[PDB]
Amino acid sequence: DAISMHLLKDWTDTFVYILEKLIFDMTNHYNDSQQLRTWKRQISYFLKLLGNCYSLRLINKEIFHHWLVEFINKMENFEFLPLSLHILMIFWNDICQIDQKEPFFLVTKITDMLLHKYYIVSSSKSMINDENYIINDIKKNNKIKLNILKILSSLILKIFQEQSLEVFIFPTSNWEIYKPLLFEIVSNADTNQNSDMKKKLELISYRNESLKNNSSIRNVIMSASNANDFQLTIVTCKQFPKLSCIQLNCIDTQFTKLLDDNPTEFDWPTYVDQNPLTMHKIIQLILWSIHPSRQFDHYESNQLVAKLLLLRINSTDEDLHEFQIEDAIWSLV
Amino acid sequence: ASTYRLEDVLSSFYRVEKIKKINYHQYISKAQNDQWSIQMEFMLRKQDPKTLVALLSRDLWCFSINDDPVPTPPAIEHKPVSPDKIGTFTADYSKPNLPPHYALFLKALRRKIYINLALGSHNKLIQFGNACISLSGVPNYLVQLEPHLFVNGDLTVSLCAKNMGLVPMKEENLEESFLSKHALYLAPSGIRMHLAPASKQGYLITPPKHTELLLTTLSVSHGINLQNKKNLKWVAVVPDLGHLNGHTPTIASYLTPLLEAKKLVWPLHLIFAQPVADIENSTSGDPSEFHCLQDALDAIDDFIQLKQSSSLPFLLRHMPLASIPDIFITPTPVVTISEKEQDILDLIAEQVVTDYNILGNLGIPKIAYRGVKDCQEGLITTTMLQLFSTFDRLNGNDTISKFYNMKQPYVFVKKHHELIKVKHDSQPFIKFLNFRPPNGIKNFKSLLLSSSFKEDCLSFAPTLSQTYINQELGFCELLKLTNEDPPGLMYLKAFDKNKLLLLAAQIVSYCSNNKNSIKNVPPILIILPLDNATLTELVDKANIFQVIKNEVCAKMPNIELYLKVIPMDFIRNVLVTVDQYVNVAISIYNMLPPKSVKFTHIAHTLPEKVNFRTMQQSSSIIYYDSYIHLAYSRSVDKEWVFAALSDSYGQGSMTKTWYVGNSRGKFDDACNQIWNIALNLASKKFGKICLILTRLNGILPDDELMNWRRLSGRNIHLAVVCVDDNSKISFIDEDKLYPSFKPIYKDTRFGGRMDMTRLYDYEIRDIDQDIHGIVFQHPFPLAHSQHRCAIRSGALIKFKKCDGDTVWDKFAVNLLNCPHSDSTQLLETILEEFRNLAALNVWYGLSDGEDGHIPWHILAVKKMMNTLVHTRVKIA
Amino acid sequence: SMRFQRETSGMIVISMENYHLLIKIIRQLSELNEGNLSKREIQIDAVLKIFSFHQDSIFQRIIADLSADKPTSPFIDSICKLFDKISFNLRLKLFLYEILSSLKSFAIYSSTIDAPAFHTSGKVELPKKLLNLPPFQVSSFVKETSFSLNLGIGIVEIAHENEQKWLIYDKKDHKYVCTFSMEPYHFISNYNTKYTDDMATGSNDTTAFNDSCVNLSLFDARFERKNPH
Repeated sequence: DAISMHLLKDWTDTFVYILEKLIFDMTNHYNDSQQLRTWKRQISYFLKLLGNCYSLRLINKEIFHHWLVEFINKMENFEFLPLSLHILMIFWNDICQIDQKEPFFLVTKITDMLLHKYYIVSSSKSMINDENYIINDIKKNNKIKLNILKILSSLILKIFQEQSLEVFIFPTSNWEIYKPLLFEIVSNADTNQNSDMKKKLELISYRNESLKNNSSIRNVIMSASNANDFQLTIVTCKQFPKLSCIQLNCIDTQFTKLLDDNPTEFDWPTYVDQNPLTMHKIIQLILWSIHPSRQFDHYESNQLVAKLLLLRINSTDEDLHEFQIEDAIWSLV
Repeated sequence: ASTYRLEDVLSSFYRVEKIKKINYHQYISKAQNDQWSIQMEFMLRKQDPKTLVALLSRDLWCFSINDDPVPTPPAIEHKPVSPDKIGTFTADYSKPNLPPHYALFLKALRRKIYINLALGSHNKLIQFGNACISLSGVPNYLVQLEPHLFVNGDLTVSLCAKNMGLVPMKEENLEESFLSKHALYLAPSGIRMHLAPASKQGYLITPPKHTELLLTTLSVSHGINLQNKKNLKWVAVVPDLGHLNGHTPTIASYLTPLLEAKKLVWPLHLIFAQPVADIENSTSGDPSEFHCLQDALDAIDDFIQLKQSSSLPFLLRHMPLASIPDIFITPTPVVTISEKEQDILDLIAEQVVTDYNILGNLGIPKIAYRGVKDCQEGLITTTMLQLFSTFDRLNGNDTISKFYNMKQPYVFVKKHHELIKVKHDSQPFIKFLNFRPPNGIKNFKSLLLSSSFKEDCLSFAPTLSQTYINQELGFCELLKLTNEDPPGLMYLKAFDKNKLLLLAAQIVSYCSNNKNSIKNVPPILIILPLDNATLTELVDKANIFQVIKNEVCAKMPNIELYLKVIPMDFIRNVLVTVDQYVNVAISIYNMLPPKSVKFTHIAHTLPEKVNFRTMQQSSSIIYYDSYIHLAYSRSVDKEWVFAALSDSYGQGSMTKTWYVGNSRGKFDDACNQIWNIALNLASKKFGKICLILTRLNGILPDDELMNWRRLSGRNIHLAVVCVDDNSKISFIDEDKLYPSFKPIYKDTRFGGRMDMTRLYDYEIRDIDQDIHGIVFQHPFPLAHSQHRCAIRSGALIKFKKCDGDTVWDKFAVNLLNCPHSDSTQLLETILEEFRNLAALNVWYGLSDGEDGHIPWHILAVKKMMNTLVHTRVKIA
Repeated sequence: SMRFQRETSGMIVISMENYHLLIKIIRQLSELNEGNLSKREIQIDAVLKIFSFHQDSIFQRIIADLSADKPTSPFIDSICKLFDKISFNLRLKLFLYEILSSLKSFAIYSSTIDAPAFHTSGKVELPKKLLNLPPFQVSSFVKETSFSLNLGIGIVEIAHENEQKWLIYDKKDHKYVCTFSMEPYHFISNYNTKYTDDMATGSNDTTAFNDSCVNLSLFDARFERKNPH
C-alpha cells in the first residue's frame, strides 16, 4: 500500500522542482522581449496545469505547502516576489483555512514570514546587485516598493481577520512593531481590531511580572537623604542614601562592565529614568582604584541617553535633578 | 433487510393528554352588543388563567376538556344571558377541511399555553404570535409550541425552533445606523411598524395618563405586567393596515414607509427588529485585483524597466408567523416589463433554474428550523407537567406505520451505439464511461462576450467548445468574424447602447452573409461572465442580452439567440478541473430550442409484480395508467406565481413564472394558463389520467382553492397535495445498528472487509441518494395555515452520511383530496413516483448532489421562489 | 511578599526544582473568599491576583491536585475546581492583566489534565465546563473582555459529514461493506479499445464491450433489446 504514497510523494517532488526551475529561469534568461512574451504564456500555462493537477489529488498537498512556505521564506531578491506571492494567493484558500504545534503550523509560519518580509522590504532599496552603474532613480523604485507593501499589508490584514485562535507568539524575534502602522490605515479605527491589538500587546509581548515596576509608577521627582541609625551612631556607621529602585542586577553588571561592550546592551533596557540616576551614585560611592574610568563611563552612559532623545521632557531636567542631588550632599554634612 | 428498530427513534411530538370527549359552549354576538364579549373575555381570564377561551371577531367560544364543566362568565347582578349552542365532539372531525370549532379549540389551547408559560417564567417571555421570544437576548431564536389532536385522541404539542434574527432594541438604537436597515415589529401582536418622526425630544415621549390602563390589560393577557418597573421608555409607532389583514408588503422593496392610520404609544421594552441580510462579492481571492496575474506581470515588467381603547386591535389580533418573510436583501434591483411582454423574468428563471450550483445560490442562505434533541431539563417541562396530565414524547413505533427502503430507478444512456439502462447514481462517471445522450444531438454556434479579462476567456472558450464536441453532443462551430479577434469572442469595454448596436449590426451582417443553410444549424447563444455572483448583475446581464435581442429582431426576424451566464471566478480560478466543464456542457444542452427533450429520462422498465387486473374484490377504484405532476407556488407577498410541469418519467417539462402584481385578474389568468398547459400535456396519453398538483410551503389558501375547484371537472381527476421541505416536525434518529454506512463511518475498519472477488456481483451505491419512504399511521397538521389538516401523511427521508445521533433530512407529503377511495394506495403510488422524480434531478442541471430527496419540479419551484422574489418590478 | 516570594520562585526555577510546600487549606480558603463577594474582589484586585498567580505559577501543585480527583471515589465535587470556576465567573473587568492571567491559568490547567490523561482515561467530566470558558477565537475571546430563563430546549448542532460518498452494497448478505475508492490516476478516459466491429458478433461478446475504468456490472448495466414494431 505504501508504494502509492511513495509514487505520489515522488511526483510532488519533481513538480516543485520544475516550478523552482522555471521561476529561476526567469532571471536566468531575461534579455529579449520575444522570449519574455513567450515566457509569460509559459508561466501562465504551467500555473494552469499545476492547478489542474492539484485539484485532482495527483499532488501530495502537505509537502507542497511546506515547500511553498520554505520557498517564500528563503528568497532574498525582490524580483521574484510579485509572482511567488500570486502563487501564494492562489492556494491561500487552502493554506490558511486549516480548521512547534503540528496543528495550524503553516498559519503561524506564514504570518511570521510575511511580517519578516514586510520588514526587509521596508528596510532599503529594491536593487540587490549594486554592481552595475546608474543603479537607482528614486521614482520607479518607490513606485515598485509601494505595490509590494500594499500586497503584504492586505495579506496581513486577511491573516488578522481570519484566525480566531489568534496565537502570534513569536519565539525568534520578540515584538518588533509594524502592525499598528498597518491597522491605523484600514476601517477608520474599528474598535474590535483595536481591542484585539491591546489583548495582543498583553499576550504576545511577554510582559514580565515586574512587581517592583508596579512600584515605579509611584516614583516622582524624588530625592535621597541618608540618616545614621541610633545603633549605627554608637559604632559610627555611615548610612547609605536611600534608593527608589534597586536595579541591583544593573549594579552587578557595572562591576564586570569594564573591557566589554556594555553600552550597546543597556540601551535595550529602558532604565534611563531610574538607573541613570542610580548609576551616578554608584560611580561616586566605591571606586578609588577599582574603577579608574568610572566617571568617564558614567558620562558615556549619560551621553548615550542624551544622544537618544525624543522629547524635551525627562531629558534636560535629569541634569537639574543631578544638581539637586549634589546640593543634597551638602545638606547631609 | 430493513431491520430498523422502530422503537427509540425520537420524534418531535410530546404527548400531553388523552381525549375521548371535549365539550364547548358557543355564545353568539347577538344584537350587536357594546363590546360585551371583548370585555367579558378578559373579565373571565382575570379570575384564573387556566380557562380555555377564544374569540372570533365578536363571537365567544368557551371550551372544556374531558370531564370538567365549562366556566360561566361573571354576568350582571341579574342574569339574562344564556348560551347560544351547547355541544361536544371527539377526535374524528371532518378532516380535509376543519370545522370552525376545532380551529378555535386549537387557538384557545395555544393561547392558554403561551399565557401560562409567560406567567410561570420571571416576566421574561411574550407571545409573538405562534412563538415565545425572550425580551433579553438569551436564546436568540423563536420557540414555537403548536398543539394538535390526533385521530385516536392523543392531544400532542410539537416544538419548533426557528432561528430568525429577531433581536430586541432599546433607547440606544434610535439612530439612523439601526433604523435605516432594520424592520421593526410590535411584540405581543406581530404587526410590523415604522417609528413616527420625532417631536423635538429624541424619539421618546412621556406616556399619557389614559393609555397606561393598557398596561393593566397586559396583566390579564400575555402575563408580562411590568407595572412594578420604575423605568419604562415609551415611543410613538404606526403600523401598516395591510399587514393587519394578511397582506404583507412587497418583499422585493422592504423598509419603505407607507400611509398611516393614526399614531400610537408603545413601550420600547417590547419592540423587536429583523436585520437586513447583506451580500458581498467574495473574499479570500484578492478583490483589490492582485489575483490578476497580469498585475504580477506588470510588476515584473516594472522591474525589467528598472534593470537599466386605541390599542385593542393590537392586543387581540395575531399574525401566524408565515406572513413575515425569512430574509430580504439590501440592493434590490429593478427590472422592467410591459402589459404584454413577460420576457426578462422568464429569461432569468430559465437561466437560474437549470444551473447546478455554479451560480452559487447568489442571495442569502436559508433560515430553517433547527431540530430539537431533547427538552428534559428546563422550565417548559415543569409548566406542562403542572398544566396538563403527562408530558413525554411519542416514539417511532406510535406514529410511523410503514417504513420501507425505496428502490433505485434506472435511466437511459447510449454507451457505444447500444441503448442501455443504468443506475442513476452514476452521474460523475459520465466522462469516464463515454456516455452519450440517447435522444440525439443538438447543435449551436457560440459567442463568448467578455469585457473584464481577455487573456483567460481566450483560454476558456475553445476548451469548453472542445469538451462539448469531444462528447457526441453536436457540433459547436464557434463564431468567427473578419478581423483579428480569436473566434467566439468579442473583448469589448463599457457595455452600453452604441457598442451593443454595432455588435448587433455585425451579427446581422454575418446572418445576411450566411443565407442558404438548414434551419437547425444556426441557433446561436451568448455567454456572459458575471463579475460578481449576485442578483444585481444577473439582472443587468439579462438586460444587456434583451437589448441585443431587441436590436437584432427588428433588423431581422426568425433569428433565435439564447443567453447563458457563467461566473467570472469559474473562468479565472486555476483550480477548476477539466473534469468539471462537462457538467457546464450539459447545462448548455438543456437550453437549446428542442427545450423539453433533455439528457435522459426514466427507463420505463418492466414491473416487479404483474398482478393482472381481474374483478376487483366492485368499489370505485380506478387503477390509473399515466399520472401528471405539477408544482405551483405563490410567494409570501401575493405577487409572484411559479410553476413547473412534468410527466411521470420527467418528459414534458415546462418551467414558467408570472409576475401578477397587486391585482387579481392576472392571478386568475395565470391559474387558468397553468391548467391550459396541464391539459395540453394531458392530451397526449392513453386515458384514465390523474393530474397531481402540489402546493408548496404548506399553506393552501381559499382563493387558489376556489380557482382550482372552478376549473376542474370531469375532464381530468385531480388530487391535491401539500408539500413541506423544511423540518418543522423533526424526527431525530438515535440508533447505531441499522443503516450500515454508520459502522463504516464510525472507525473505517468495522466492516472494512475485502470484496471477495469471486462473488463479484455488487453495485456502487452512492449515499445521499438512498431515500427511505415512510407512511404515517395518522394524519398530520400542515406546517402553516391552521384551517385544514391532511389525510394519510407520508415522507421521503434521507439520512446524513455520518455516525451517531443526528436529525435526518425529510420531505413531507400530505394528501388533501383523493379522487377515488383507498387513499393509502394513492399515497404509496405518489411516493413511488416522487422517488423517481427526485432521482432525476442530478441529470438535469437543477442542483448538485445535495438533495436526492426532493423531486425535481418542486426543487425548481423552490429555487425560483428563493432567488427571484427579491427583484422589484416597474410596469412601463 | 511578592518580592520575596518571587525571589524564592526564581531560585527554585534556577534550582531546576518544581517541588513546593503543600498548603491546600489556605489557597482554597482565599479563593472561596475572593469568589463570594464581587466588591471584595474589586478592592485590591492586583495584590490578590498576583499572589494567586504566583501560587499557581508552578505546575507542581496543579499536577498533585489532578491526581486526587482521579483517586477520589465517584463524582464528588472538587473544591479547587469550584474555586477556579468561581474566580473565572467573578473575575470580570478587574484588570486587563488579571483577565489574561486567569485565561492563561485556565488554559494551562486543561493542558495539565490532558498530560495527566496519557494512560487509560480516568473520567472527570469537568473538562467541558473548563474548555468552554477559555477559547482563543470568535465570541469567547470577546466574552473575556439568568434569573429563571432556563428553557432547556437543547437544540442540535451541525455534525460534520465524512468525505466518502461512494460505498459498495453486498447484494447477497444485504449490507454495506466497504468504501469504493480508486486513486485518482485510475480514472483515465480509455481509448485503446477493440470494439470498432459490429454488434451481435457471435453471441455474448460483452468482454470487449465492458471496457472502461469501472466494470459496468457495478451499476447493474442492463442491455435493452426488443423485437421492434
